[PDB]
Amino acid sequence: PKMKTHKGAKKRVKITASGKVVAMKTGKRHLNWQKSGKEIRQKGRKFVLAKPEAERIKLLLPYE
Amino acid sequence: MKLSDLRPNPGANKRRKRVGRGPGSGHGKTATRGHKGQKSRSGGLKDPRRFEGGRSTTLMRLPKRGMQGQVPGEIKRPRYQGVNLKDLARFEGEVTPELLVRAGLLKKGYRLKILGEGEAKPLKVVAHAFSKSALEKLKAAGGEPVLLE
Amino acid sequence: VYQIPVLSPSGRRELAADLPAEINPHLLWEVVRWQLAKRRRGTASTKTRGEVAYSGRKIWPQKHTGRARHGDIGAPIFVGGGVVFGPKPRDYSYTLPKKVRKKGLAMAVADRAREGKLLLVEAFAGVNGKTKEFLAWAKEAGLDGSESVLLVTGNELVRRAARNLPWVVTLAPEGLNVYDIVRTERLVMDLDAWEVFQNRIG
Amino acid sequence: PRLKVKLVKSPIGYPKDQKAALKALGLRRLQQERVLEDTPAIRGNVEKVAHLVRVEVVE
RNA sequence: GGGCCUGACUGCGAGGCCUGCAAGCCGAGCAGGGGCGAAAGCCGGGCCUAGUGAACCGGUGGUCCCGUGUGGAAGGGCCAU
RNA sequence: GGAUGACCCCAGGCGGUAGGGGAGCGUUCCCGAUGCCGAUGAAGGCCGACCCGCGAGGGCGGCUGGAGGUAAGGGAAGUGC
RNA sequence: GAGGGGUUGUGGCGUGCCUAUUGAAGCAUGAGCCGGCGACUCACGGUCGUGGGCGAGCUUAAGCCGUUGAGGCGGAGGCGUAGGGAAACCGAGUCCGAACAGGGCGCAGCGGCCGCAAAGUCCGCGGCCGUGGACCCGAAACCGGGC
RNA sequence: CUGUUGGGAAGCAGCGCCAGAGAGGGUGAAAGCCCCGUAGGCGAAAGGUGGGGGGAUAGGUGAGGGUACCCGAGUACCCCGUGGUUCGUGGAGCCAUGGGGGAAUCUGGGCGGACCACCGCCUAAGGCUAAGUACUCCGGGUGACCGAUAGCGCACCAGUAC
RNA sequence: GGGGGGAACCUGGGGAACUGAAACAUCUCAGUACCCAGAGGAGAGGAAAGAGAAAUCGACUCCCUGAGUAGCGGCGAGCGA
Ligand SMILES: [Mg+2]
Ligand SMILES: [Mg+2]
Ligand SMILES: [Mg+2]
Ligand SMILES: [Mg+2]
Ligand SMILES: [Mg+2]
Ligand SMILES: [Mg+2]
Ligand SMILES: [Mg+2]
Ligand SMILES: [Mg+2]
Ligand SMILES: [Mg+2]
Ligand SMILES: [Mg+2]
Ligand SMILES: [Mg+2]
Ligand SMILES: [Mg+2]
Ligand SMILES: [Mg+2]
Ligand SMILES: [Mg+2]
Ligand SMILES: [Mg+2]
Ligand SMILES: [Mg+2]
Ligand SMILES: [Mg+2]
Ligand SMILES: [Mg+2]
Ligand SMILES: [Mg+2]
Ligand SMILES: [Mg+2]
Ligand SMILES: [Mg+2]
Ligand SMILES: [Mg+2]
Ligand SMILES: [Mg+2]
Ligand SMILES: [Mg+2]
Ligand SMILES: [Mg+2]
Ligand SMILES: [Mg+2]
Ligand SMILES: [Mg+2]
Ligand SMILES: [Mg+2]
Ligand SMILES: [Mg+2]
Ligand SMILES: [Mg+2]
Ligand SMILES: [Mg+2]
Ligand SMILES: [Mg+2]
Ligand SMILES: [Mg+2]
Ligand SMILES: [Mg+2]
Ligand SMILES: [Mg+2]
Ligand SMILES: [Mg+2]
Ligand SMILES: [Mg+2]
Ligand SMILES: [Mg+2]
Ligand SMILES: [Mg+2]
Ligand SMILES: [Mg+2]
Ligand SMILES: [Mg+2]
Ligand SMILES: [Mg+2]
Ligand SMILES: [Mg+2]
Ligand SMILES: [Mg+2]
Ligand SMILES: [Mg+2]
Ligand SMILES: [Mg+2]
Ligand SMILES: [Mg+2]
Ligand SMILES: [Mg+2]
Ligand SMILES: [Mg+2]
Ligand SMILES: [Mg+2]
Ligand SMILES: [Mg+2]
Ligand SMILES: [Mg+2]
Ligand SMILES: [Mg+2]
Ligand SMILES: [Mg+2]
Ligand SMILES: [Mg+2]
Ligand SMILES: [Mg+2]
Ligand SMILES: [Mg+2]
Ligand SMILES: [Mg+2]
Ligand SMILES: [Mg+2]
Ligand SMILES: [Mg+2]
Ligand SMILES: [Mg+2]
Ligand SMILES: [Mg+2]
Ligand SMILES: [Mg+2]
Ligand SMILES: [Mg+2]
Ligand SMILES: [Mg+2]
Ligand SMILES: [Mg+2]
Ligand SMILES: [Mg+2]
Ligand SMILES: [Mg+2]
Ligand SMILES: [Mg+2]
Ligand SMILES: [Mg+2]
Ligand SMILES: [Mg+2]
Ligand SMILES: [Mg+2]
Ligand SMILES: [Mg+2]
Ligand SMILES: [Mg+2]
Ligand SMILES: [Mg+2]
Ligand SMILES: [Mg+2]
Ligand SMILES: [Mg+2]
Ligand SMILES: [Mg+2]
Ligand SMILES: [Mg+2]
Ligand SMILES: [Mg+2]
Ligand SMILES: [Mg+2]
Ligand SMILES: [Mg+2]
Ligand SMILES: [Mg+2]
Ligand SMILES: [Mg+2]
Ligand SMILES: [Mg+2]
Ligand SMILES: [Mg+2]
Ligand SMILES: [Mg+2]
Ligand SMILES: [Mg+2]
Ligand SMILES: [Mg+2]
Ligand SMILES: [Mg+2]
Ligand SMILES: [Mg+2]
Ligand SMILES: [Mg+2]
Ligand SMILES: [Mg+2]
Ligand SMILES: [Mg+2]
Ligand SMILES: [Mg+2]
Ligand SMILES: [Mg+2]
Ligand SMILES: [Mg+2]
Ligand SMILES: [Mg+2]
Ligand SMILES: [Mg+2]
Ligand SMILES: [Mg+2]
Ligand SMILES: [Mg+2]
Ligand SMILES: [Mg+2]
Ligand SMILES: [Mg+2]
Ligand SMILES: [Mg+2]
Ligand SMILES: [Mg+2]
Ligand SMILES: [Mg+2]
Ligand SMILES: [Mg+2]
Ligand SMILES: [Mg+2]
Ligand SMILES: [Mg+2]
Ligand SMILES: [Mg+2]
Ligand SMILES: [Mg+2]
Ligand SMILES: [Mg+2]
Ligand SMILES: [Mg+2]
Ligand SMILES: [Mg+2]
Ligand SMILES: [Mg+2]
Ligand SMILES: [Mg+2]
Ligand SMILES: [Mg+2]
Ligand SMILES: [Mg+2]
Ligand SMILES: [Mg+2]
Ligand SMILES: [Mg+2]
Ligand SMILES: [Mg+2]
Ligand SMILES: [Mg+2]
Ligand SMILES: [Mg+2]
Ligand SMILES: [Mg+2]
Ligand SMILES: [Mg+2]
Ligand SMILES: [Mg+2]
Ligand SMILES: [Mg+2]
Ligand SMILES: [Mg+2]
Ligand SMILES: [Mg+2]
Ligand SMILES: [Mg+2]
Ligand SMILES: [Mg+2]
Ligand SMILES: [Mg+2]
Ligand SMILES: [Mg+2]
Ligand SMILES: [Mg+2]
Ligand SMILES: [Mg+2]
Ligand SMILES: [Mg+2]
Ligand SMILES: [Mg+2]
Ligand SMILES: [Mg+2]
Ligand SMILES: [Mg+2]
Ligand SMILES: [Mg+2]
Ligand SMILES: [Mg+2]
Ligand SMILES: [Mg+2]
Ligand SMILES: [Mg+2]
Ligand SMILES: [Mg+2]
Ligand SMILES: [Mg+2]
Ligand SMILES: [Mg+2]
Ligand SMILES: [Mg+2]
Ligand SMILES: [Mg+2]
Ligand SMILES: [Mg+2]
Ligand SMILES: [Mg+2]
Ligand SMILES: [Mg+2]
Ligand SMILES: [Mg+2]
Ligand SMILES: [Mg+2]
Ligand SMILES: [Mg+2]
Ligand SMILES: [Mg+2]
Ligand SMILES: [Mg+2]
Ligand SMILES: [Mg+2]
Ligand SMILES: [Mg+2]
Ligand SMILES: [Mg+2]
Ligand SMILES: [Mg+2]
Ligand SMILES: [Mg+2]
Ligand SMILES: [Mg+2]
Ligand SMILES: [Mg+2]
Ligand SMILES: [Mg+2]
Ligand SMILES: [Mg+2]
Ligand SMILES: [Mg+2]
Ligand SMILES: [Mg+2]
Ligand SMILES: [Mg+2]
Ligand SMILES: [Mg+2]
Ligand SMILES: [Mg+2]
Ligand SMILES: [Mg+2]
Ligand SMILES: [Mg+2]
Ligand SMILES: [Mg+2]
Ligand SMILES: [Mg+2]
Ligand SMILES: [Mg+2]
Ligand SMILES: [Mg+2]
Ligand SMILES: [Mg+2]
Ligand SMILES: [Mg+2]
Ligand SMILES: [Mg+2]
Ligand SMILES: [Mg+2]
Ligand SMILES: [Mg+2]
Ligand SMILES: [Mg+2]
Ligand SMILES: [Mg+2]
Ligand SMILES: [Mg+2]
Ligand SMILES: [Mg+2]
Ligand SMILES: [Mg+2]
Ligand SMILES: [Mg+2]
Ligand SMILES: [Mg+2]
Ligand SMILES: [Mg+2]
Ligand SMILES: [Mg+2]
Ligand SMILES: [Mg+2]
Ligand SMILES: [Mg+2]
Ligand SMILES: [Mg+2]
Ligand SMILES: [Mg+2]
Ligand SMILES: [Mg+2]
Ligand SMILES: [Mg+2]
Ligand SMILES: [Mg+2]
Ligand SMILES: [Mg+2]
Ligand SMILES: [Mg+2]
Ligand SMILES: [Mg+2]
Ligand SMILES: [Mg+2]
Ligand SMILES: [Mg+2]
Ligand SMILES: [Mg+2]
Ligand SMILES: [Mg+2]
Ligand SMILES: [Mg+2]
Ligand SMILES: [Mg+2]
Ligand SMILES: [Mg+2]
Ligand SMILES: [Mg+2]
Ligand SMILES: [Mg+2]
Ligand SMILES: [Mg+2]
Ligand SMILES: [Mg+2]
Ligand SMILES: [Mg+2]
Ligand SMILES: [Mg+2]
Ligand SMILES: [Mg+2]
Ligand SMILES: [Mg+2]
Ligand SMILES: [Mg+2]
Ligand SMILES: [Mg+2]
Ligand SMILES: [Mg+2]
Ligand SMILES: [Mg+2]
Ligand SMILES: [Mg+2]
Ligand SMILES: [Mg+2]
Ligand SMILES: [Mg+2]
Ligand SMILES: [Mg+2]
Ligand SMILES: [Mg+2]
Ligand SMILES: [Mg+2]
Ligand SMILES: [Mg+2]
Ligand SMILES: [Mg+2]
Ligand SMILES: [Mg+2]
Ligand SMILES: [Mg+2]
Ligand SMILES: [Mg+2]
Ligand SMILES: [Mg+2]
Ligand SMILES: [Mg+2]
Ligand SMILES: [Mg+2]
Ligand SMILES: [Mg+2]
Ligand SMILES: [Mg+2]
Ligand SMILES: [Mg+2]
Ligand SMILES: [Mg+2]
Ligand SMILES: [Mg+2]
Ligand SMILES: [Mg+2]
Ligand SMILES: [Mg+2]
Repeated sequence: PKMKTHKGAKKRVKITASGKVVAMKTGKRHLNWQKSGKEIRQKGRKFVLAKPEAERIKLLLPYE
Repeated sequence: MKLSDLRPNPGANKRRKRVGRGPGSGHGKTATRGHKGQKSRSGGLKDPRRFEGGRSTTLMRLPKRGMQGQVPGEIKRPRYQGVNLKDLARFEGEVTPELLVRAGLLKKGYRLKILGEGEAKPLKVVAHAFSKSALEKLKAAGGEPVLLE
Repeated sequence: VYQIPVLSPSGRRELAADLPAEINPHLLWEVVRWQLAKRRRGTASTKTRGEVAYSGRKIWPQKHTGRARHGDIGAPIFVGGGVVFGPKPRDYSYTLPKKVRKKGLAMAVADRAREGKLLLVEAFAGVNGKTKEFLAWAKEAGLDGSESVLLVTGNELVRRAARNLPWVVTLAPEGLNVYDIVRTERLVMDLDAWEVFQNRIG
Repeated sequence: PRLKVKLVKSPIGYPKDQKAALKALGLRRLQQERVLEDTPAIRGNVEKVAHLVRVEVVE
């Protein structure tokens, strides 16, 4: 049978044009009142996952 | 040329790695598997693309983001695939999404949009949309843009 | 442009023909592999421990008999049990790229051209469906019988005649395939067949 | 494609209308170069002042 | 100790420390509108190093992005919590 | 060096479990084969102090056996205890 | 029949095999001996590498025709040709933002138009991954319908 | 066909012949021409089949005008409990229905993913319907299928002996 | 006229658990195994109170594709039009 796309990944992650894996920053879902705006602000951005982890999530997305 | 003269190139048909066939091969006994544990078992090892020994996985600790959709599923709306002025120099006279579909440039059931990367040709170009840059190069290289619905 | 010799009722003339200049011996191998592979029947079969006719009883208890531990006698470690990775019915066919086989068909014919072993004919004289009748024609045509021949013609009478000599493979032109072109030492064709051949390699 | 136009011969002594065609193309100086479109209008002015002009085709 | 104040900013962030990951940390300078200062400047909480919890699921205030024939709505998304 | 393994010289490396790579031998089958070996003796068996190969192995010869076997070069695996 | 084969008196040296282990001749595991059976495979999908075809294109699936160990047709569809954005949307850009700021993620062959090469894609081959019992043998057990 | 070697020729040698047949198996060893076959042809009084050719029957058939008679009931519909669908209570429609309530006959009713309007699609609560699809006890054809520990459990008096 | 039989195949009526989720309960295995009733050479389905956005299509079955898409999911394992 053909492989199935991992729907947990596809809802958290996007493969870029060269093939980096990019997600949202962790750490601002709650408990934000005493966080400096620089934390709130920098975590509202996207980052590139480290290459080892980046290439496991990519295998979970064989049809993109 | 005879039949017996037919052979492949070198490397065209490599032989396989037969394990478990004895000492002098390199893969005797444990068949390159090491000693004990999972993985060395028939069927062993959880999907190592995903599994991390029980702790919460690198994937699952990342947050979700975006519209996922909901039943009854995705919403049918017009969709556009763009084609550049460079991807038009091969033609003469007119260009329409039908002719662009035969070429292997536009995908069926997609509306046409012209994008501005490349040289503009004096072509009469029927399309569903044009980028501002694609319009300027076109309406200023001798060609006729035909916007349609 | 190779110069193919044409046999005629009105004289050995010649006829310029455009076949591939250089042959790719690996490509002709790739076509022949695929021909000989998609014809494989794929009917080797064995039975798995689950497909074998014994029952699933545990033959003796797990512990305390002093013998080995076993389960059912269908296990492949038993004589008469299942076989582990025995063959099952397989489809060995695969879609060799069209352009590849189209190329191999032109390159295989080209090799015989680049050898003086390709000979085109307009018709076959006193041959109307009898093996003697073809035999005579083959004598007048140089084709004594000291060399294997592919006979490519849409004339069934001609085909019926030669198809039984050990040194002759007969074919309708729609059947032209590189394996048979390689199998044989020479190659004879109709201008009706040459005309078709030109159609297919374009 | 485009048009790389070199003006190599002075308009001096040529008709007033040939002199204005130069000015339409934006060519005002000897050994000056303007890359233009290939509009039949733009081309005709290049074809009118053909004898004073050397033309490369780009794109 | 005092006087005026709210930078316990908003939009970004070169470059680093630390580091298996994910985190954690430090950060010049730019723009918006400011506080204090004659000014040089300083200010994106606290002498520093503990006072904390990924994601999932939901709540609330915005935004007006999607809205299953069409306009709306239901429900989501995004920003903040 | 000569000229792309055309072979010769010179120099240096070559303990090894897990494991990574490389080059080969052998087994059954297919094309090669309407061929070719074969009763003046096939396959298999028993010997061998003989030949080739680093080796796995391949020859050769004598006995047994009495009807099969199968090349160069490729192809596929129920392929080596 | 200047050698070799058999045998072995004496001298010298010498702790079986496999498995498991930091470490076994080990007084740790397995094996009486012999012959035969006995364990890393296949499908589809993936990801690399590699051998070829074509190359901004590559390729068909089911079928239909043909063959009767003959190939062909079929372009539906799939991958590629553009990305950025949750999306609307814009597009060689785009997103955050008040910004023409900063930033994230993106955007450009070799020799004389010929010749070679290449994105890519197709098929073969090989390593490895996913799904399947997935290297083979082995439970104690759970469940169903019967005896 | 003959000669030769041999227990035996189909081997080897000589001179031929057939081929729409040179697939394959036999025959004392290796046979196109010895045998059984093969290529190509022919065949059914009787039973079964007959989806194809023909015939027969059943059957099928208008146009405006008025009338508002009919158009499938414990049904639609709604609320409760569930199942089905990719849909796990979700914004949860659709299809089905165990319980309660309970219509209308085209100006009727159902659907287009809560609901409302608009615009459309369709005519529920009666039934039947080839073909293309599945399977292999059975028969035949073919294997880069097994070759007696293999291949079915059984090549043999095997679902037997025990 | 029924009754009973038939290797698989079919429909309907009932309907598990191991296992997977590296524990487990929703979920998974799976409407699978099995039981029962019935049908045949096939069975089911079938002539729109359909689809669903095409101002469109036109019974049903079956294959390829669409597509591991849309979505479903202790948004876990997975499930999947
Ligand atoms: Mg599956
Ligand atoms: Mg995303
Ligand atoms: Mg959280
Ligand atoms: Mg938030
Ligand atoms: Mg808080
Ligand atoms: Mg703080
Ligand atoms: Mg702050
Ligand atoms: Mg704050
Ligand atoms: Mg911070
Ligand atoms: Mg912000
Ligand atoms: Mg991947
Ligand atoms: Mg993948
Ligand atoms: Mg896809
Ligand atoms: Mg191989
Ligand atoms: Mg292998
Ligand atoms: Mg190897
Ligand atoms: Mg050994
Ligand atoms: Mg070995
Ligand atoms: Mg190795
Ligand atoms: Mg080793
Ligand atoms: Mg090993
Ligand atoms: Mg061992
Ligand atoms: Mg092991
Ligand atoms: Mg290994
Ligand atoms: Mg390996
Ligand atoms: Mg291992
Ligand atoms: Mg391994
Ligand atoms: Mg081990
Ligand atoms: Mg160990
Ligand atoms: Mg270990
Ligand atoms: Mg071990
Ligand atoms: Mg260990
Ligand atoms: Mg271990
Ligand atoms: Mg262990
Ligand atoms: Mg290990
Ligand atoms: Mg492994
Ligand atoms: Mg590992
Ligand atoms: Mg598993
Ligand atoms: Mg396991
Ligand atoms: Mg834990
Ligand atoms: Mg989506
Ligand atoms: Mg079998
Ligand atoms: Mg078996
Ligand atoms: Mg078994
Ligand atoms: Mg089984
Ligand atoms: Mg069983
Ligand atoms: Mg059984
Ligand atoms: Mg039994
Ligand atoms: Mg059993
Ligand atoms: Mg049991
Ligand atoms: Mg049992
Ligand atoms: Mg015991
Ligand atoms: Mg004992
Ligand atoms: Mg025992
Ligand atoms: Mg025993
Ligand atoms: Mg036991
Ligand atoms: Mg057993
Ligand atoms: Mg027994
Ligand atoms: Mg057996
Ligand atoms: Mg087994
Ligand atoms: Mg197995
Ligand atoms: Mg394969
Ligand atoms: Mg023949
Ligand atoms: Mg022949
Ligand atoms: Mg031949
Ligand atoms: Mg032949
Ligand atoms: Mg034939
Ligand atoms: Mg023929
Ligand atoms: Mg033929
Ligand atoms: Mg030849
Ligand atoms: Mg002048
Ligand atoms: Mg003047
Ligand atoms: Mg002058
Ligand atoms: Mg004038
Ligand atoms: Mg104070
Ligand atoms: Mg003030
Ligand atoms: Mg940085
Ligand atoms: Mg880091
Ligand atoms: Mg900290
Ligand atoms: Mg300022
Ligand atoms: Mg200031
Ligand atoms: Mg002041
Ligand atoms: Mg100042
Ligand atoms: Mg600052
Ligand atoms: Mg959870
Ligand atoms: Mg939330
Ligand atoms: Mg939420
Ligand atoms: Mg609100
Ligand atoms: Mg809107
Ligand atoms: Mg709106
Ligand atoms: Mg709407
Ligand atoms: Mg309104
Ligand atoms: Mg909202
Ligand atoms: Mg909400
Ligand atoms: Mg050296
Ligand atoms: Mg040396
Ligand atoms: Mg050394
Ligand atoms: Mg070594
Ligand atoms: Mg060594
Ligand atoms: Mg065989
Ligand atoms: Mg043969
Ligand atoms: Mg002989
Ligand atoms: Mg003899
Ligand atoms: Mg043999
Ligand atoms: Mg021998
Ligand atoms: Mg050696
Ligand atoms: Mg030997
Ligand atoms: Mg002898
Ligand atoms: Mg012998
Ligand atoms: Mg024989
Ligand atoms: Mg042999
Ligand atoms: Mg062989
Ligand atoms: Mg060989
Ligand atoms: Mg294989
Ligand atoms: Mg085996
Ligand atoms: Mg091998
Ligand atoms: Mg061995
Ligand atoms: Mg001696
Ligand atoms: Mg001695
Ligand atoms: Mg003595
Ligand atoms: Mg001694
Ligand atoms: Mg001793
Ligand atoms: Mg001693
Ligand atoms: Mg040993
Ligand atoms: Mg042991
Ligand atoms: Mg141990
Ligand atoms: Mg121990
Ligand atoms: Mg002891
Ligand atoms: Mg002892
Ligand atoms: Mg002990
Ligand atoms: Mg011991
Ligand atoms: Mg132990
Ligand atoms: Mg013992
Ligand atoms: Mg014993
Ligand atoms: Mg014993
Ligand atoms: Mg013994
Ligand atoms: Mg043994
Ligand atoms: Mg393997
Ligand atoms: Mg297998
Ligand atoms: Mg594969
Ligand atoms: Mg693959
Ligand atoms: Mg692969
Ligand atoms: Mg090609
Ligand atoms: Mg094509
Ligand atoms: Mg995107
Ligand atoms: Mg904005
Ligand atoms: Mg910017
Ligand atoms: Mg930018
Ligand atoms: Mg090329
Ligand atoms: Mg390629
Ligand atoms: Mg891998
Ligand atoms: Mg299993
Ligand atoms: Mg399985
Ligand atoms: Mg197992
Ligand atoms: Mg495996
Ligand atoms: Mg249980
Ligand atoms: Mg129990
Ligand atoms: Mg229990
Ligand atoms: Mg019971
Ligand atoms: Mg005699
Ligand atoms: Mg005779
Ligand atoms: Mg003779
Ligand atoms: Mg024949
Ligand atoms: Mg036959
Ligand atoms: Mg024969
Ligand atoms: Mg014969
Ligand atoms: Mg015979
Ligand atoms: Mg005899
Ligand atoms: Mg013979
Ligand atoms: Mg023979
Ligand atoms: Mg014969
Ligand atoms: Mg016949
Ligand atoms: Mg007959
Ligand atoms: Mg007949
Ligand atoms: Mg009729
Ligand atoms: Mg009527
Ligand atoms: Mg009624
Ligand atoms: Mg009711
Ligand atoms: Mg309703
Ligand atoms: Mg209630
Ligand atoms: Mg309800
Ligand atoms: Mg469902
Ligand atoms: Mg459905
Ligand atoms: Mg439900
Ligand atoms: Mg469900
Ligand atoms: Mg629902
Ligand atoms: Mg429901
Ligand atoms: Mg309803
Ligand atoms: Mg009425
Ligand atoms: Mg109405
Ligand atoms: Mg009404
Ligand atoms: Mg309804
Ligand atoms: Mg409704
Ligand atoms: Mg509807
Ligand atoms: Mg609606
Ligand atoms: Mg209406
Ligand atoms: Mg409808
Ligand atoms: Mg009605
Ligand atoms: Mg009805
Ligand atoms: Mg029916
Ligand atoms: Mg039917
Ligand atoms: Mg049969
Ligand atoms: Mg049979
Ligand atoms: Mg055999
Ligand atoms: Mg026996
Ligand atoms: Mg047996
Ligand atoms: Mg025997
Ligand atoms: Mg056997
Ligand atoms: Mg039997
Ligand atoms: Mg039987
Ligand atoms: Mg038996
Ligand atoms: Mg008996
Ligand atoms: Mg009964
Ligand atoms: Mg019955
Ligand atoms: Mg059933
Ligand atoms: Mg049922
Ligand atoms: Mg029960
Ligand atoms: Mg369970
Ligand atoms: Mg359980
Ligand atoms: Mg579990
Ligand atoms: Mg577990
Ligand atoms: Mg447990
Ligand atoms: Mg459970
Ligand atoms: Mg459940
Ligand atoms: Mg299962
Ligand atoms: Mg289920
Ligand atoms: Mg059911
Ligand atoms: Mg049928
Ligand atoms: Mg039927
Ligand atoms: Mg009706
Ligand atoms: Mg009706
Ligand atoms: Mg419908
Ligand atoms: Mg319509
Ligand atoms: Mg209708
Ligand atoms: Mg489908
Ligand atoms: Mg698609
Ligand atoms: Mg689900
Ligand atoms: Mg999720
Ligand atoms: Mg699931
Ligand atoms: Mg399910």
